[PDB]
Amino acid sequence: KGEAIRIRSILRSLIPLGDLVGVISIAFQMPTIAKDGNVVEPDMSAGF
Amino acid sequence: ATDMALALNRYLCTAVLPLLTRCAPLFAGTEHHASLIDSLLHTVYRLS
Amino acid sequence: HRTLLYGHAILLRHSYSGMYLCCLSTSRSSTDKLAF
Repeated sequence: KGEAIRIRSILRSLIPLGDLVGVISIAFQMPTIAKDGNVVEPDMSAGF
Repeated sequence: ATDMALALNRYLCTAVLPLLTRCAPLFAGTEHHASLIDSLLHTVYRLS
Repeated sequence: HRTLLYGHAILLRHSYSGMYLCCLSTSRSSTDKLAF
């Protein structure tokens, strides 16, 4: 169907593949434990 | 027990693994890419 | 030999060249992300 192909072409023009690849390549920050047994928790309500 | 770990497990098991399962036939020839595929298998097994 | 009516599709032919106006789908990539 030509309309579906047109929509997919429009979406591909809007969003390049490289941008998606880069955003997928971006990683998070792992929570870690201190001396004390208390794991420090990066705020999930914030951050990536 | 960290919430981010649960979110990451959710993300992986909802998006990454289904995609790699649907793209399974494309995994036919990977001879000169052995190091990455061995790593993938071992990481999947550890996650399991 | 028919009169134009709004909402129709037109075929523009260049008088000198004899070719037809079209969208190239290949862009200069000049300042517009989606331009053709």
